[PDB]
Amino acid sequence: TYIFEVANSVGLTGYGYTWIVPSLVAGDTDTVPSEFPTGLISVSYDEWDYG
Amino acid sequence: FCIDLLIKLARTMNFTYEVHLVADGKFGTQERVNNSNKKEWNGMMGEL
Amino acid sequence: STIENSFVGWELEEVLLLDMSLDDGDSKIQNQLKKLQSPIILLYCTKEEA
Ligand SMILES: *[C@@H]1O[C@H](CO)[C@@H](O)[C@H](O)[C@H]1NC(C)=O
Ligand SMILES: *[C@@H]1O[C@H](CO)[C@@H](O)[C@H](O)[C@H]1NC(C)=O
Repeated sequence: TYIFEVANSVGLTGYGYTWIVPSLVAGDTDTVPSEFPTGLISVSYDEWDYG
Repeated sequence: FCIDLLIKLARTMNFTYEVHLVADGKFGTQERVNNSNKKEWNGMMGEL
Repeated sequence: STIENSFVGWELEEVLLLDMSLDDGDSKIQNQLKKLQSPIILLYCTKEEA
C-alpha cells in the first residue's frame, strides 16, 4: 500500500508503466486497495478455471 | 522552362500573373545583415 | 528572441509556469519536475516564492 502510494504520488501511473507483481504482493484478487493503479497486472494461481 | 511551366499552369487553373527578375541575382540564406547582430534571409525567399 | 537571434544549436528543454496559490498546484508541478534533467535552470520568482 505504501509502495503504490509513493508510486502514484510521484506519477508512475503514466503510459508504458507496466507493473507485474506476484500473488503475495497483491494479496487476494477480490480485495482491491484504492492505491491500485489502473492497468495493474499480477500473477497468481488458477482460482477460476481450476476449481 | 519556368516561363512555359507557368503558362501551362495558367492554362490549367486560369490565373493572372507578372514576371520579373530579382535585383541581386542570388539564392539567399541565413546571413548576417551588414555585420549586425541578426542572421536573416535574402534573395528570392528573402523578399518572399 | 535572443536565443534564436544567435542561430547556434541551442537546446531549450522546457519553460515552467508555477502556481503557488493552489496547494494542488505543487502536485501538478511535480509532473514536469519529473522531467528535470538539465544541470542548469533559469529561475524567475520573488524571495518568498524563492
Ligand atoms: C477561372 O475560372 C473562373 C470561374 O469561371 C473564371 O471566373 C475566371 O475567369 C478564371 N480565371 C480567372 C481568375 O480569370
Ligand atoms: C547596417 O545595419 C546597422 C544596424 O544593425 C545600421 O546601423 C547600419 O547603418 C547598416 N549599414 C548598412 C550599410 O546597411
